[PDB]
Amino acid sequence: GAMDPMIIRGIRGARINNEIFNLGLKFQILNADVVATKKHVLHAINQAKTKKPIAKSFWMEILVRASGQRQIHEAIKIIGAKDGNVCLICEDEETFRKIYELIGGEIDDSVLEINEDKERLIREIFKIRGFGNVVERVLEKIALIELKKE
Repeated sequence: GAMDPMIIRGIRGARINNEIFNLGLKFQILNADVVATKKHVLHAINQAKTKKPIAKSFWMEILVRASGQRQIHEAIKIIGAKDGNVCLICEDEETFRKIYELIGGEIDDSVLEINEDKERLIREIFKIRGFGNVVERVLEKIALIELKKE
């Protein structure tokens, strides 16, 4: 399966500003309110590595995969970055530290571990018929077209 390849971290109180993008480093930030777990995000990265559909860039592709294969604009509206409870996607711990400086919040990995509140809203934006574990269910729906739950 996976061993958390990239660095996905959960931060709460992280005020998203335009300066985070001006460092031109390798990062993506999506909504931690709609996330199942790290397994959801790292999977979407892994989809961008194997299949290139129609997206602008690699990190801009990741955000579209996690929503059931979308486009940059749509996926930003649905599961894009917003201030407060937000999901950090990075390659290097130094780059994660860089972005952390500009956003400024508290690290709480529990926003990336799934609960009943995430469960009911997750079925709204992703629209999945499935009970049990939401982590497995979101991957099944988004990766069904992607030709592999990997």
